[PDB]
Amino acid sequence: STNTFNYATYHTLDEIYDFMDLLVAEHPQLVSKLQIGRSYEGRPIYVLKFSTGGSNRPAIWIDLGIHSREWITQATGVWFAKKFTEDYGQDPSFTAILDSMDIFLEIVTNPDGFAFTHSQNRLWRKTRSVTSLCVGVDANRNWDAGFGKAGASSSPCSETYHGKYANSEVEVKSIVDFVKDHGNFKAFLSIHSYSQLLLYPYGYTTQSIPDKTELNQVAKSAVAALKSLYGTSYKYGSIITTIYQASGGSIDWSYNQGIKYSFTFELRDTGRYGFLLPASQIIPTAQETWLGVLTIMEHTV
Amino acid sequence: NECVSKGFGCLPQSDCPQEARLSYGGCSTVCCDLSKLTGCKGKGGECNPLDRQCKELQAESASCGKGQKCCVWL
Ligand SMILES: [Zn+2]
Ligand SMILES: [Zn+2]
Ligand SMILES: [Zn+2]
Ligand SMILES: [Zn+2]
Ligand SMILES: [Zn+2]
Repeated sequence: STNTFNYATYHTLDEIYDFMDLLVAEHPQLVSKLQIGRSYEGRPIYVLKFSTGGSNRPAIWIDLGIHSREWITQATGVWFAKKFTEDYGQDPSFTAILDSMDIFLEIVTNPDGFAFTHSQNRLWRKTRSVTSLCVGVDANRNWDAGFGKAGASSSPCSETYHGKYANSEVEVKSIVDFVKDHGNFKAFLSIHSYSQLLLYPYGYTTQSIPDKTELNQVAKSAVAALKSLYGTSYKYGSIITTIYQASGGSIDWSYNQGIKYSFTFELRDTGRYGFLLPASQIIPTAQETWLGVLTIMEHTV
Repeated sequence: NECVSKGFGCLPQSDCPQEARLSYGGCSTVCCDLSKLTGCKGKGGECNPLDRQCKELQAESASCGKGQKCCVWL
């Protein structure tokens, strides 16, 4: 069962996919598995829908693992999935969120990259699309928000290569199609590592978002909640002022679609282990991150 | 696989010096002790021109050579 699942270790793609099926079988009234597309290498791309029913309920999107080497994110995604089924009906705040809203969780946004980090190259970031003798596109430079503009690379061998055209990567197009066709997402949370940051748009431009004051206040509150558990210190701000200019990015696109509560998390740590975060930090990271995510969801509702 | 389960990771032979290679199985490249890696790529960075706005790993920028610095993309 998902009660006996080992949440304190890193898993393979197949193990995560089997976990999805088990979670759905155990909680068929709460969670369902959607295929949003098929990866470059022919793998199903799966999103879990958490819902108590209703019609056109305002939705929260959460993507993890768009950058394959960021293993803490997929691991946190698995923990989140279980947490949603555990706390629904218990935690009054979370129960209220799921009674009024749907959550869509994509644990492994870049499945080809994930498999590749396990079997060939632990530090692989990009998708695995080919054409070139260089491989893959930065799926967080492929979105239709400043696509191809400053903040990405035009070189196919680059780690921030934007790709041939916006949404060229099926891993991105699949989300875009799903979210646009749904038509009522109110939050969009992209989960990355590392650096311990909570970021709002924009990456692609120095222009401040219309909702800067509100999203900045939400970020401050979420960061305080995260810190309360184990004392983990996060900074916050716009992507461009906090890390670097970045174009064709997920939350820049989602915000431009009218999805107001659009944030990118950068999880543990601050550089000691970097992407190679020890498995012993999976649970504490996921726990504290959940407090931050719940704070954002509460403000959305 | 054994490599990952023992706490390590697969890397291309060209990214894992002999001294950091491990005998553990499952990689179609080689199992690597990533704790023994030095330089930009080894720490998850990418060499970029100096004028590229990035989060620099200053300790590894010298490995990138003239006109380049080590950036880590998050
Ligand atoms: Zn598989
Ligand atoms: Zn249950
Ligand atoms: Zn609030
Ligand atoms: Zn394996
Ligand atoms: Zn990332």
